[PDB]
Amino acid sequence: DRIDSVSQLQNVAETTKVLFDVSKETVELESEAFELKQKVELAHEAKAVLDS
Amino acid sequence: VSTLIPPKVVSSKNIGSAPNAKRIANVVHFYKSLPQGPAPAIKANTRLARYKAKYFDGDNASGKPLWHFALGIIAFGYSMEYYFH
Amino acid sequence: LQSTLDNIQSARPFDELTVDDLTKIKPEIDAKVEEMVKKGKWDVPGYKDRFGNLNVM
Repeated sequence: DRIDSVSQLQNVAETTKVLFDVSKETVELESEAFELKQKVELAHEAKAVLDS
Repeated sequence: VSTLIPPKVVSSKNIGSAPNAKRIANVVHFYKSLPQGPAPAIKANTRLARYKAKYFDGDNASGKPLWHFALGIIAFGYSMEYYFH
Repeated sequence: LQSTLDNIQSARPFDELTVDDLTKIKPEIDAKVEEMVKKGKWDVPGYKDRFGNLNVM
């Protein structure tokens, strides 16, 4: 039974490193379009005033 | 708030689980155990070694030794009950 | 643990193991018998479950 328990995570821990790696960027890489959000909302009011 | 990391924390987790207590038990129970009936000491040589190999071994384990004991009394007819009380 | 499996498959003295060898393999087996007598736990349970008492009729 302990053969299976050890073999459950024989391949997991090293494959979780790239998992832990990429998950960090994919979470904390949302700032570039956050600034684009600032200019996208800047565009809407620019359209809004001229439409007004 | 961030990426949690409980995939790799068994280096200190493999001590408190119940199977680990059995794990450290039976592995010690295995290494020194004799492989294939080695060191059985089948050649018994102590005083009446011949008796140790015919009936005293236990393969027969029957009434022959008491039959031998009874015959010894029969052979002692003129030593205990005759010529004496 | 794989070596343990290879260890157990060809090292099974289920018919020729020595209890004194069990004393050698674990001093606890030796240790647990002395204080058993001194403390007064003369009766030993846990036998009739596996082997019957083998009472004559």
